[PDB]
Amino acid sequence: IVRATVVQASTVFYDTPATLDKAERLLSEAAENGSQLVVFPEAFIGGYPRGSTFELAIGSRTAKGRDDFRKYHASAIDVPGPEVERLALMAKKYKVYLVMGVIEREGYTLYCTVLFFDSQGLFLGKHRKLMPTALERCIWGFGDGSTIPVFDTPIGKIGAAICWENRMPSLRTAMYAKGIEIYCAPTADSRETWLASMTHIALEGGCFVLSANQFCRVCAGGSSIISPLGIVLAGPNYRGEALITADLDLGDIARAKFDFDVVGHYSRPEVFSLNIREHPRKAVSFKTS
Amino acid sequence: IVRATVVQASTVFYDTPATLDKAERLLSEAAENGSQLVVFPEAFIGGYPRGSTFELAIGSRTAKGRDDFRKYHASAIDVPGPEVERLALMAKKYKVYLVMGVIEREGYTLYCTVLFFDSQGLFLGKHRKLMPTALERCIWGFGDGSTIPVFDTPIGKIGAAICWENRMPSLRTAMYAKGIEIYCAPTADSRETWLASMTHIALEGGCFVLSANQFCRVCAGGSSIISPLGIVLAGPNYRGEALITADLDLGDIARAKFDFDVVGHYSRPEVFSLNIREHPRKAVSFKTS
Amino acid sequence: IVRATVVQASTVFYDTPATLDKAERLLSEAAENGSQLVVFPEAFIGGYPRGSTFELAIGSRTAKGRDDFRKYHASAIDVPGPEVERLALMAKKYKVYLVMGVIEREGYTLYCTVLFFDSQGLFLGKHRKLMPTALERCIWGFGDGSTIPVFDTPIGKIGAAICWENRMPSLRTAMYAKGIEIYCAPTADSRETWLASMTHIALEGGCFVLSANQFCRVCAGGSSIISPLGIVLAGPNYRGEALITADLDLGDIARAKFDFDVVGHYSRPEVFSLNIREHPRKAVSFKTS
Amino acid sequence: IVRATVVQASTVFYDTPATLDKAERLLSEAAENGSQLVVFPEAFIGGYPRGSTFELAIGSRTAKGRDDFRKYHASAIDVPGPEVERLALMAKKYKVYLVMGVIEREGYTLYCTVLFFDSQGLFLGKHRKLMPTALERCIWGFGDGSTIPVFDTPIGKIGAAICWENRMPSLRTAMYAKGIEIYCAPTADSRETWLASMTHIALEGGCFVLSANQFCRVCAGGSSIISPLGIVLAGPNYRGEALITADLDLGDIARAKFDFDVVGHYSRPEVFSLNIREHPRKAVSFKTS
Amino acid sequence: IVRATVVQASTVFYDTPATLDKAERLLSEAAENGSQLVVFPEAFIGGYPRGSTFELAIGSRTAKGRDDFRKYHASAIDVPGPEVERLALMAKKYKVYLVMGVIEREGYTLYCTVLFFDSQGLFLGKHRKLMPTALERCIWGFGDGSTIPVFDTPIGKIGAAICWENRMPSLRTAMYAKGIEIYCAPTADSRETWLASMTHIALEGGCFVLSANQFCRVCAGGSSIISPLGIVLAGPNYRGEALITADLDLGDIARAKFDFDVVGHYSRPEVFSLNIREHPRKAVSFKTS
Amino acid sequence: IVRATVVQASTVFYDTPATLDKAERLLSEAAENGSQLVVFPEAFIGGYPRGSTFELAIGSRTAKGRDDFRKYHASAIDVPGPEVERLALMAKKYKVYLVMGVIEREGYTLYCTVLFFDSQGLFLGKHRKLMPTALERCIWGFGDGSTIPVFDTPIGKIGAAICWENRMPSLRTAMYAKGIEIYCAPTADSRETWLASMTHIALEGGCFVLSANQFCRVCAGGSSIISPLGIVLAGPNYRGEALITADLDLGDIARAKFDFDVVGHYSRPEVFSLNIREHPRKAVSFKTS
Repeated sequence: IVRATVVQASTVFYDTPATLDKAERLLSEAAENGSQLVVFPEAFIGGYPRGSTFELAIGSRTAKGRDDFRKYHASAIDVPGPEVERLALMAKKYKVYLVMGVIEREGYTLYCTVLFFDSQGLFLGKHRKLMPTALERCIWGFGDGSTIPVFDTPIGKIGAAICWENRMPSLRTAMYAKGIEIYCAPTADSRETWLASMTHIALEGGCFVLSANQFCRVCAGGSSIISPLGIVLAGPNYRGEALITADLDLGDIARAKFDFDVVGHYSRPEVFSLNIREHPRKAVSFKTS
Repeated sequence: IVRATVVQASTVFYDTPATLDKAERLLSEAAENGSQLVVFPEAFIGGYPRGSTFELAIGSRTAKGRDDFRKYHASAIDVPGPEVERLALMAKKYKVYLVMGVIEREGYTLYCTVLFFDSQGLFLGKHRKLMPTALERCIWGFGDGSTIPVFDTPIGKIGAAICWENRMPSLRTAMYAKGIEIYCAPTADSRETWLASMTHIALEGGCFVLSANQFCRVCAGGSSIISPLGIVLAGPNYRGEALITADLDLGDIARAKFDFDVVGHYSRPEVFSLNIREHPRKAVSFKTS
Repeated sequence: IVRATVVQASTVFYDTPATLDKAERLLSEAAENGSQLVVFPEAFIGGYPRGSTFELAIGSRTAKGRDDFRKYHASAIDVPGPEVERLALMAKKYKVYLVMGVIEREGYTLYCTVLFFDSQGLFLGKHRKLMPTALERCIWGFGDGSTIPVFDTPIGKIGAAICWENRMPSLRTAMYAKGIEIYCAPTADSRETWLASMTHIALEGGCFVLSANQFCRVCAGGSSIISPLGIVLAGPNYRGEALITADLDLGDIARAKFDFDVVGHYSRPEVFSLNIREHPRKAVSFKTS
Repeated sequence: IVRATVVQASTVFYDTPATLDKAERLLSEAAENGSQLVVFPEAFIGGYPRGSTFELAIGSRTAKGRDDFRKYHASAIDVPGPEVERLALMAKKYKVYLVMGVIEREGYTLYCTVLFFDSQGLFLGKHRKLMPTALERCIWGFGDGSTIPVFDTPIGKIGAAICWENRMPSLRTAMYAKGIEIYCAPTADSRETWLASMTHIALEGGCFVLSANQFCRVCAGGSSIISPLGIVLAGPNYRGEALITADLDLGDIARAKFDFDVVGHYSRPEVFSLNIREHPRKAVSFKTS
Repeated sequence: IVRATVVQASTVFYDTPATLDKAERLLSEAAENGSQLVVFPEAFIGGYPRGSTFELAIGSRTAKGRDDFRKYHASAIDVPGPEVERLALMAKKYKVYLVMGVIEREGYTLYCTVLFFDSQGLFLGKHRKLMPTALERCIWGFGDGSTIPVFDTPIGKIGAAICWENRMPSLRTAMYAKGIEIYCAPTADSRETWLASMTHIALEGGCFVLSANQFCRVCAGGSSIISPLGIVLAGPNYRGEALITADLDLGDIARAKFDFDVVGHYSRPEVFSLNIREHPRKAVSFKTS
Repeated sequence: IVRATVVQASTVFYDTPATLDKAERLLSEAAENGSQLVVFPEAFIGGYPRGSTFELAIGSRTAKGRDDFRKYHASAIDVPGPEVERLALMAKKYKVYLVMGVIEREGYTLYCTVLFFDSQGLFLGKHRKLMPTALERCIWGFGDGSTIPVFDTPIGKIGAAICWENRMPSLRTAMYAKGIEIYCAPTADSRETWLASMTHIALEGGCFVLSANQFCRVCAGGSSIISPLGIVLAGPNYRGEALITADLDLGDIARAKFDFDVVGHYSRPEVFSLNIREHPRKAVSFKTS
């Protein structure tokens, strides 16, 4: 039996070493009640530009989109670097597992990735975003196949997905085949749609769906946590920003997969068959001796 | 622009020529307000045995399960036969499209299939059930791959699925690749779970999800109809049995697939790939000359 | 020795059977002076929405973007269909080679492709666009690798590329390895940049670069034709819309590849090496017997 | 923000310790206005024999080509030696970065290389020429793969290329993958061709293209400097020989890679892939103990 | 014991189907005295442009070099094609082994290759030239490593080399390690130098050196044949053009390798060691499925 | 410009302090005409036993081979000792460079080495023979790899080789990689073969080949000197024994390496590669402290 928390705070959107101590004080306030797993929302460190359009008509490209883009580009981080060593030292002080939604750069690009940290201050890996949704295609980049993680821990197996990757059927049945039972999912929207779209994943899976959204000033996001029977433990807190905690019974999965049981004993292999091509493909590959 | 109805009535569960005139009077009452498409619930003609256990412990097989099974077996139909000619003559009198959830027999077996009829009294085809859920495995049979239909009509393309086939990800992304925009789904359960599980399909698709459940005496089923933006047109009528009608705007799909757009321009073919084996496999195959 | 023409006219942007007779009267006026190859601009049949933004902020998705998208979606064509049979019958009447920049649909998507037709009314093939540039990612789709053509004719080998595919180095050195010497390139921009960017391709290649742009009311596009020595035959006509013709000496290529000579005898294979993966990848693949 | 200069002077073509004080007085005159980076043309120290043919018919080899070749061979330098110590002491006196186009010897051969020097009088490295163009194959040699530099400085990353290496697509997309943003390119030709061929590199890249050519008596070379938006800062000075200066805004690159963005987020790795073999290969390799 | 012939005739240098019947009448006149192996000189089919300079100063590139190059380019062949089928049918009529020095094209390039044919009309392979000498670098191309042949026959093992590949030490000790005992060597020069340079190869080897040169009007070439003891069988015929024949004793090799014996029992492997990298490297490599 | 001499005299074959004053009087007669470099033949001091067989059948070993071997063994020298101090004092009297072909002993063995002396009476080094030819294997020994010299002088770089080491290709391309331009080569044979075998080395190299042979009573050896263009300066003097002199133009090498140019810019490093293992290996190695 473990217990996990989600947060709902917002970033200051500029001056990225100043939005890193908010993470420290929230991590300490989430530490003082004996928690074990902390989930941060989407695009927490880099900042999520809401409402801005960058003045892109069809290819007009006015002068006041370029300066806006460089002011947004100068406030991103890069891995591994000085901004992940401090997070490793943050999670190294005591025992907690840490996920974090950051925005990284790689040679004048922007990838909306997510990070993973264990209780011993190691760096497990990262999961980039597969495809940005509608207008984020203009400013962000596409992830490859060699990124989808397993990340087995002594409290279970944890995975992640971002805003509208949870609507694909093929990515979810590729997560289910690796054995996910704690399924984190940050996002950046706030509708009645989202709770009804997460109840289906919590029923189709068997995993404790653990979402997180931010609250700024208005797009009042509501985070929650859902049992694998369809029972909301902690409700959709639209009432300001706060901390949300609940406990997780890991024996409520083998009693929940008695009815449905995806990629085992349903999902007839005699008619359906899937295959995922997972290659680290890169454009230019130097080879020396 | 079309308009479609669902019904919520129950069968008398025995004496199957007597439960066929209820269908006639409901079809006439659904005709008198200018409807165009009528959907009947799961296992309407054959009857759905609720609560019965047939006394199956592990293989004890007491004497009062066999007589119960033969009394249930003697009240099923077979296609094509005298019970589908009357339904073709029923839909042939005026202009309406007809789906129907029956229970067929094929050599001392039971298949929980669904039927399709056009406005001219023809027999389009049928869709058997892929896999029964938990206890229906004891009494019913498994469907093959060569059954999933397209069934293009001059009002659109209509498909179907049964109780817990709507939770598979692979079957839904096999329905989406054929171009479904009117997605009927009968069922035999009544929870808060079911409305939240259909909102996800109506959002992931772009299809007018049109469910149907029965009401008997208690398992008060609630049928509805959901827009492809996540807007319930007619609510979950738990208040007795009645008729439910709404209209369908077919221009609300090309404006709804601007955001998400499954198996087109999402669903990266460079990493994921699916293939469905659709063969008519049978055990014994006689060949003559 | 052949001679080829480019056009500079614009479409009426709506009611796509009405913009198809402008093509007929321009094709006849380009026929009456003994031409042999006619090139039409980018997005001629489907229409190129200039200046419109569809109101996409970050994911706000107001109501007046959806109706704008469906009014744009209802004015596209699909191949093969009734709109390419008329173009085949158009090019079948007399002897001319025909390229054409259309916009096709494939299941509520939009691909900005280009077509090819011979002198006998056959359908050679098509070349979809690899990646749309900045804001066209929101509304259009991505092409695959199994599309890049050779299309050998008895007047030479002709290829094509679209607006900002001509800036990639890898795609141009994949075109050069197949033996292109007549290199059509429609576009949708009008700067001093574009003439200086085509002179480099005409020098790096050895191919008669033959561009085409449209003129509407203002984005006064200028089409031209460039010798493989860097000598502009017909200038950048910014003076309204008109027809532009010149003749092509096919013996001015073997005398032009005496100096530079790309993928032969330059481009050291002992240090550089390229490989193109050209597979027809699709998401769902039905297989029967 | 840095500022850089190019020169346009010519050598005296013989007596190579006498053409080294012209470099001193030009370096001092370029020092007195607060410059930071000085670029010298192609083959400045060794001399570039223009118009001479050496009497090579097909292999006739008359007597008056051998004495001409030895008089040209006796006026070359060798690295490291007494001619680079004086250049290091020249750049060591004050703070300036120095590139220089020399001609080196290595055992009765001639390599047309280029040199690099920092502000502290160190020797960073050198970049030999990959392949000479047409007639220089008779007298010069070929470079290997283990020579292409990165050379990161505290004012950016600087690279180089020579006369007709800038027309290869593979070498430029091998320079782009290492992160070049100041792209020096000496040459030895003077056409209208060259400005139109450098505008394409400045647009395809994002780098401040900084060319240099010489002026002797006539082949009036014209050097320039081009912004990464396609805006010529200092024009093609055909009016005698002079000094040319401009300033460089390093924030005009992250605002310029918002549209195109080569080897990031364009250049689809799922279809194209490149690999460069970078080995120091030599004919005879002695090994001892 | 075999017997072999060399020829000394010249080509008409233009109209390449007319210089192919001279080969027929010489092949018949060499057939009528019971010969078994016929060797033709360097660049026999394509023609060897002697004395022409193409007006290449340093990169001036006057107009009367381009037309000269295209008139030379239009008189070359390509393998496999219609010009090697006739040579296979020529050698297929009776029993003779055939080598032939042609000039091939491969996409506006020129490779000075050599061909091989057996007694049954098959096509064994080809040997391109490794590096052209001084001025032929301007017009011809470089061969790769995956071309050096063995070509075992029932009369021995035959190899080949071209004009100044016979002066390299590494290529000859790569030929010796494969077991060459009949070593053909066409050329295009006529000095006292050449006989003294072939006596050394015939002594260092053990192979019957069998050279061939052409005679036109003056560069009076002289072909010969040398025993592996240093004994000229047929002298350097400077007296016009004619046929030259001699017989070959294959037992004069195992009695000749009693003294010297290269890559066996000399050539100390404890101090010297060689390795040849033999890879088929090409610039662009398409891969499909 | 230097000038060098070779001698052609013979030894008295016994009583080795008596054959050392012949060297003195020949060195003085070669001094009196202003020479600068004197070359002595193979096995001058120790004596070269011609025609003797030592009665070695297969291993019969008669008594009159042992006394013949000890009478030959008692007339050899050892380095460094009393016989090289007198030669150093001989070359120390005036300015001349001295090479000398001696026979040394090392613990009842015989090595056919060659010596080197400068103008100041120093001892530069020695070059033992790699492998004796046919019958000299019975009486002489094998040299190792750590012996091949460079020996740079202020008149150039001088090297050496002995009788049939000049036929190996690997040893000559190991001499060429160190920069030899004066290539001494004593021998002990007299054929027409030898002049034709040295013309190839003088052409393949660029070095003034300077051979020397002895004349006794008949094996009339003929020494010569060959320009690096293939022009014999002083002919093959078969007319008794005498002194042979000529002058050497060191500017006739950089004009001679314009055509061919071995281990530079020919000898493709991308396909061929050589490596020489140069270790001082000895059987028993005492180590103390």
